This record gives sequence, structure tokens and C-alpha cells, in this order.
Amino acid sequence: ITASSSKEYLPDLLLFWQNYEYWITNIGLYKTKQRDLTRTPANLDTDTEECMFWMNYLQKDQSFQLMNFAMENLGALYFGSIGDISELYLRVEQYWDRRADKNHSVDGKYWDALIWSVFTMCIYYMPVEKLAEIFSVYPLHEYLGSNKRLNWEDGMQLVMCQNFARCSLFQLKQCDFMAHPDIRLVQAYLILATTTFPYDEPLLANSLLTQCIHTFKNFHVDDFRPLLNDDPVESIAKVTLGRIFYRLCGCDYLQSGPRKPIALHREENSTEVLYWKIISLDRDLDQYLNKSSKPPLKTLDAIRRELDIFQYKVDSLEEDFRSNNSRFQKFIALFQISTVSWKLFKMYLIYYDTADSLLKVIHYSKVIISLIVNNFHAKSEFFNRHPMVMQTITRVVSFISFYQIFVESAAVKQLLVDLTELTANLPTIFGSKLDKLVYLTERLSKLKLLWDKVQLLDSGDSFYHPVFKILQNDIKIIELKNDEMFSLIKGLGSLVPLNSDFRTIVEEFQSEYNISDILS
Amino acid sequence: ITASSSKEYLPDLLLFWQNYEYWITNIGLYKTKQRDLTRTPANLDTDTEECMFWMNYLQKDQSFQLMNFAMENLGALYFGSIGDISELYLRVEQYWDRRADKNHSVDGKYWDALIWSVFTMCIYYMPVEKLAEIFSVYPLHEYLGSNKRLNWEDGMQLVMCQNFARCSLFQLKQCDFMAHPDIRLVQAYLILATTTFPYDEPLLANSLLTQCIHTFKNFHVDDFRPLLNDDPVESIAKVTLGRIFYRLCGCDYLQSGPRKPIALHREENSTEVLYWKIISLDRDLDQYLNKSSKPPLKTLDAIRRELDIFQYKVDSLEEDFRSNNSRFQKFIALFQISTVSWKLFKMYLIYYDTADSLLKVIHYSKVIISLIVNNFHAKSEFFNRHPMVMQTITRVVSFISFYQIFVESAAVKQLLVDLTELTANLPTIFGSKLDKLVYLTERLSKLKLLWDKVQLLDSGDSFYHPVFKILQNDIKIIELKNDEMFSLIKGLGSLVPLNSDFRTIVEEFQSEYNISDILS
Ligand SMILES: C[As](C)(=O)[O-]
Ligand SMILES: C[As](C)(=O)[O-]
Repeated sequence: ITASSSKEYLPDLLLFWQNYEYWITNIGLYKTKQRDLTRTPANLDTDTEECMFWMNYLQKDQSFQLMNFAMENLGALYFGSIGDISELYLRVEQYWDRRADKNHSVDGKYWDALIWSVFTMCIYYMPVEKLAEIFSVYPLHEYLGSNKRLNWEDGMQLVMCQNFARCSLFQLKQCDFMAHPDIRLVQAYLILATTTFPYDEPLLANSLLTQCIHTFKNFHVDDFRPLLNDDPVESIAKVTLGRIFYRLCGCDYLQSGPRKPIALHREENSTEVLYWKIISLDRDLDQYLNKSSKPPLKTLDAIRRELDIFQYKVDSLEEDFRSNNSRFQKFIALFQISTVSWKLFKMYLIYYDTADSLLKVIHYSKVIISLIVNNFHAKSEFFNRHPMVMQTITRVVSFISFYQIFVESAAVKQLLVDLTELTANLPTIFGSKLDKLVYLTERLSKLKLLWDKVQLLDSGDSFYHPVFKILQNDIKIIELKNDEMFSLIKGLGSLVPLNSDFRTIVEEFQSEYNISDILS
Repeated sequence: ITASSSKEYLPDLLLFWQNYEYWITNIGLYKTKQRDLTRTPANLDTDTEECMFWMNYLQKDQSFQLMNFAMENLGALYFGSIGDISELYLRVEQYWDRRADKNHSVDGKYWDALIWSVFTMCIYYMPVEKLAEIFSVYPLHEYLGSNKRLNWEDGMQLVMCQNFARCSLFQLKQCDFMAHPDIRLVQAYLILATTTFPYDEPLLANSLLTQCIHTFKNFHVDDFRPLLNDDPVESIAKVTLGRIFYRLCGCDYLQSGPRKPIALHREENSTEVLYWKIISLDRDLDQYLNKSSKPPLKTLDAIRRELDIFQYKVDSLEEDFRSNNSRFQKFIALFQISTVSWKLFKMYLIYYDTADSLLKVIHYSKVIISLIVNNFHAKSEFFNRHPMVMQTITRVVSFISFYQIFVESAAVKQLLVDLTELTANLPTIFGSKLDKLVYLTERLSKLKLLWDKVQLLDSGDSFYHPVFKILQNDIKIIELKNDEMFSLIKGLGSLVPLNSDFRTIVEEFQSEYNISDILS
């Protein structure tokens, strides 16, 4: 092993990105939640106490203002799940007609759970200004015991959203949903999944998704196309179930990981078709992240051809600037397609170093930045709260940071500054996940520093560097935090398992920048 | 269509048994529970109130008497799930050490849920005399408001069992089990599944099973064999998980039906191996029940060869009459193997009219009767409470009743009287399911009467008879009660769907003997 100025390490280093992105930026950052059950409080009360307060807090006038907000801005998010929101107003009325009742039917409780999941979505997306005009923060501190000086914009809106989600589940529990499979469970879940709920509670969300898969399959409808011999009411139920199935598929893919072992496997719902096709393209690409095989060039070209077809349909979508439902829909479709585009070219770059790959990568990252920044012109700012922008930004700023470490490029260097800057401006509704991403970004930059300030080595057979070991350790540490063997051993009984300057740099860096800090 | 004395209808009539047995005696009788959600009370309280009483009712001295009973009689039922019961005593101690605590950890609550599922099993199997010596019925009526004149043997033991099951689930809910996957959920379920719980609550049980499948898979252990590089504690956890997996598979098969769409797919645990092999043989056979294809003769012979191998191992099991754990184990293995034997020959008879088939069918039904009657010599009477005897008796008495209708045989005629008699003597712990089976039996007998008192017709192309139509209608009615399209339509909104003397006999019989009466 001697000194080296070689570079035949880069190819395998870019191959290694795929895995890093999967374990660190995806699994570790969003789906890894440490669970020490011996120090976790049980819900003796089963949230009865908590939801007594939140449900009394919400007043009738306010609940209809949440519906109006949904009815006017969020159609692109809820249509696939609940369809037209008009009959849901009747459900809010009935919720209030029965709010005083001492006896409720499971049926009624399912509708309540559903509208409450909608209220949750509403709280999650509503601009803090509109939220302030409707609700008073003080009754919250009054009950929570939090600082009365903290306002809605200080993390209180996120707290109200998280509790509205909890009460939506509380009402499902009052339905004894496990003994009464109903399509409303899937619909409620679908609506909660438009928020960061699946990120706040990955295991709970994965269990709930499994229940939705069970609920769906429980209908035994494998063909959603209306049949001549069908009662129109039955044809409508199947077209609706079909849209739900596809939104479900969307969640199934987004919640993929070791903690989610069970897999699902015209006009406005022509958009529903477009939304699924774009996500399936995203899946077709990211399936290679944790795989060791390389996608064949001809496979990427095939995906590219479909991408151009969908980019055309996405661009043919007329967006009515007067209608905010239309605008959000355009933004969502445009962002999804750019994300898939960014990924396609990242893979062309990484696997085949294809001509123009980097240029394309730079361009779709800017398109992505541009789309987010375009909403900073308020009345659309809340569009940026969509979980997809957090996911997309995470992949982009992380890969660029990593690419910046090994490859010299002023264009990429400037892109990183813009990316780093935009990240800091993302909606605070993304909570601690946003701080963790900022942290992950600084750590990667600090990792570039180290790469510069230390000489690469070569045993003539393999290369060596502290940065390599550290990156390799990151994946190992997060893989280990996802091994359930430990919780298995702890659940079965009281048995407990027993079993160079280069090493000083690795440990030094890690105790200063613990990768475990991106976890939950 | 003219009169007929033909008999070339029997072959297809026996083929038709397979389906009848699947839909009527299996799906309809044990896995069909009508659910009108608009008239079903929600659990606003989430069982808090109910389990406050039951958990205070059970006293420490009594809880250890349940463990002793389990430790002394039920090892064959719980070993595969919880292994050796010795460390579970420590858990009962801890349950009492913390019974007064106002704060509990999720970990502690999981152990509580587990021992309570065990208490449930205990109540389900304990001889009413031993139960009476331990508990006082009066505090129950006092709280339930039921007739104070009703004693333990009057359906009160079954009520205490059903509520112990409810509180076992109540404590799992306090664990927020969906957010904390733990092997104890599977183990608790496994223990509850040794009782009739899965029959009382088919949908809830199927949802819980789905959660166990998710919990299991969540460990990502596909190989249970200990490895050289393994920590002994880790090797032990895998051997244990392996036994759990197989017991699970057992439940997965037993709970098969349209309401369970998600599928799992040395010494004392050498018995565990034997238990699974015999059940998989049972599955290999009954998979043809609702299939239209016929099992190839060579396939039945293959199953027969394995059956003789296992019948030898089952017979090589030494049973210590001094040890009741040993005796129950012998009974269980002997009963399972006879059940599989009975089914093998029923299929030889039905599909190929094989030589001696009927004789063999008659003999294994007597072996089966004999095994149950053999326990009426008390101190083993409670062995008959095993869900398997209810299932097996159901298949036997039903097929014999049906066979008695079309084929003349004094031997079978006497067997039906003995079967009909034994049914009436089965443990009352089987509740309303027992009355429904007795009812189904009378209906089939009344159906023989009708067959005798009415002439068969022949259109020269097909045969006709009221009995045929009625039997065909039974399957159709139960298939319809298992179509979830109705509940789908009701969950999505307010839309509601619109869409001869021979016919007088069919309707006459049905309004007098409604097949729907075997449902729950
Ligand atoms: C227009 As293209 C995404 O095939 O370069
Ligand atoms: C001894 As045999 C069950 O093959 O007849």
C-alpha cells in the first residue's frame, strides 16, 4: 500500500452511492424509529383523555372552515381516496348532530374517523395565517403546559396536526376496526398519508397499511372495470375502489423497507392514472438502489421513452391560475415527473457515464428548485409542505453533496450552495426531519473537507481512505439499527446476548458527527 | 323430463359434496359473522370499563392456580407458542408487583397481555368442578346483571373465558401494539387460538392473524437452523421463532377463507414437527374442497404413504398415564391423524370409489368417536374441548348425514345414530356452535325424508329434485353472505343498489329450515 493519485475507484464509488442513498437518506432518515419498550409508556388511557380535549377544542364553525379549505385547495390530494368531497359535508353535519349522543354506532364512528383524518390533512396544509385567523393557540398551552409564548408558527401547528391524527385513529379504535373491516379505514389512512404522519410513526403507519391491504383484499375485487351486467351503484363502487387501490399502491411503495414486509404487489381519474404511472416509473428506477445488479442501458432508455410521453401529458394539463385545486395538481404532477427525470439521469451518470448525464442531472435539480421557489409567491407556499418535496430534496442535496466530495465541478459546486440554501427555507411543518436533513448535509460537506485534508492510499489491489470507511460504517450502523433480532431476543425472555492514524481519524470524525443523529 | 330410477347422478353428487362441506360446514358455520354496522355499538370506552372489573375479579391466589393447571395439563397446546412455562411464573409475580402502579411500560404490558392470554386458555380448558372450587360465580351476575341462579356449568364459564380474551387484547391495545411490533403479540394470539376465540370472532381473529404475519415477517428470519457463527442466545431465539412460525402456519390454514386474504404461505419440538406434518397433510387434502379439479389417484396414494409413516411415529409416542400433559399430547396427535385418515378415505370414496373406501371411512369415524368417548372417563374429559374435535365431528356427522340421504347402508345408518348421539354429548363450552351443528344435522336428516317422499325426475339430459335445488341454494346463500360488495357500497356513501309444485316444495322446506340459521 503506497500513495496514489489514481481515479479508477470512482466507478465503484458511484455504484456505492445507490446503497448509501437507500440506507441513509431513505431508511435511516424516515423509517428508523428506535424503540426501547422498557422505557416507553403504555397507553393505559388509550388516548381517551387526550382526544377528549382535542375533540372539544374543535368547534363546528371551525370544522366547516377546514372543509372549505380542503374543498378549495386539496382536491389533487384527496380525490383518489374519497372522491368528490361534497357528500362529506353531510357527514360533518351528522358528526355534530351526534356529538352529544351517549351512544354511537360503528357506522357513524367510521364517518367521524374519516372526516377527522380530513381535518388532520387540512391542519397540515393550511397556511399559518389562515390557521391563526381560525384558531386560538392559548387553549392548547393551557392544556399541554407548553410555553404560552409559543405561537402557531413555532411548531404548534405541527403539534395540533399530530394530535388530530391521533384522534382520527382513536375514533377508528372506537369502531373496533379489526372486527369490522370497512373501506373507510383505508380512506382515512389515505388521507392521513398525505401528511408526514407516515414519517412521524413509521411502524404504526406500516401496521395500518398492512390492515388496509387486508381490508382491500377482503373485498375480492380484482377487476375495477364496470360490467354490462352490473348495477350502476356496483359499477361506481368498483371504479372508486380502483382509485383507492392505486393510491394505496402509491403508499405501499413509499413505505417500502425492512419494516414493511407485507406488500400490496376518463377525466379527473385520468389524472389518477397519470399519478400512478409516474410513481411506478419512480419505483422502476429506485428498485436498483439496494440491488447489486445494474439496470441495463436499454431498460433506462425504455423508461426514458415513457417519461417523455408522460412529460407531454403532464405539460398538456391546463392549469387554471384562478383555481387553486388546478394549480396544486399541476405542481404535484410537474414535481413528480422532474423527480423521476432527475433520478433517471443520475442513474445514466452513475451506471454508464452517459453523454450529457451530468448536464441533465444539473438541469432537473434546478427545475426542482425552481418549482419550489415558484411557490414562495404565497397562496401556493403551502404546496411545498407536500411530503414529496422533502423526499425529493433529500435525495438531491444528498447525492450532490456526495458527488461534490469526489468530482470537481464549479457548476455542481454552485448547485450545492443553492440546494443547501433552499433546504433551509423549506416549510417548518417538516419538523425535526428538516433539522436532520440539514445536519446530514453539513456532515457530508465536512466529509469533503476530510477528503481534501488527507491523502488517498492504494494497496495496488484496493484503495483506502478514512472517508471510505466512515461512509461504509454509516450503512452498517443503520443496517444494525434495523435488525429486529434484538427486539426478538428481548421479547422472548430475560436472556441477553454476549457477543494506525487511519483508525483515529475515522473514530474522531464519527464521535463528532454521529450518523445515528439522523435517526428517530 | 320423465320419471327415473337411474343412479348415474351419484358421482356428480359426491363431487358436489366437496363444495358443500367447504361452504356450509366450514365457512358458514365458523367463519361467517353478519355485521350491520348501523346497529352495532361502538366501543367508546374501548373496553376500559369491562376489563376494570375482570382484572380486579381475578385474585393472585387464583392466577397461580390457573398457571399450575396449565403447567400440569396443557403443555401440548402452549409449548409451540411460549415454550417452557417456567419463566412465565416470574411474569405473573411481576404482574402483581406492578398491579398497583399508576405507570406501566409497554414491555411490562406485553408480558401482562401474554399471561392473560394464558389465563384465558386455562379458563377454556379447566373442568367445571376445578373451576368451581376456585372462583365464585356471584360477583359476575352482580356486575353483568345476569340471572343469579345461573352457575358455571350454565354457560358462565364460557362467558368468563370470552371476557378474559377481551382483556388480553385490551392490554395489547394499551401497548399500542401496532406501533411496537413484538413477538409477544404472536405468542398471545397463539395461546388465544387454542380456544374457540377464532370462531367467536372470525374477522377480529383474521385481522390479528394478519398482524402476527406482519410481526413475524418483520424479523426477517427465513432460516431457523442455528449457525456456527451464532451467539447461543441468538440460536435459541431462532429455534423458538421457528416453532412459533409453524404453529402460526397451523392457524393460517385453519382460518382460511374469503375473510382471510393475506396468507403466511430434537425432542418436544420433534412433536412440534409431527403436529405440523399432520396438519399439512390435512391441508394437502382439503385444498380440493372448493376446487373443481380432482386429486390424482397417485396423489392420494402419496399422501397415504406419508400418513402411514406418521401413524407409526404417532403410535410410537409413549404416553405416561400418570402425566396428563403426556396423555393430552397423545390424544391430540391420535385425533389429528385419524381426522386426516377419515378425510383421505372420504376422498378415495368420492373421487374414485376405491375398493374398501367406505369400510375405511366407517372405521376412522369410529376411531374418532372412540377417542372422544374414551375421555368421558373424567380427568381427561376436558380434552374434548379442543377446537379440533368440534371441527372434525362437524365434517364427519355432516358427510355421513348427506351420504345417508342417497346411499342405502345399515352400517352407515347406525354410524349416523352414534354420531348424532355423540354430538349431543360434546362439551357445552362449544356454545351456540354446538346447537348450530345439531341443527344442521337435523336439517340434513329432514332432507333425507324429503328425498324419500318425492320422486326423482330426468329430462334425459339432467336429473331434478327439490333436495338438489335446496342443497344448491344453501351454498349460494352462504356465498352471498360472504360477498363484501354490500359493505363496500355502504361504506362509500349513501347510494343503495336496486337490482310448479317443485318450487313450492323448495320454498316450503327453506322457510321451515333456513340454512341462514347456522350463521353468526
Ligand atoms: C427529452 As429527454 C427526458 O428523453 O432527454
Ligand atoms: C394402513 As392404510 C391408512 O395405507 O390403509
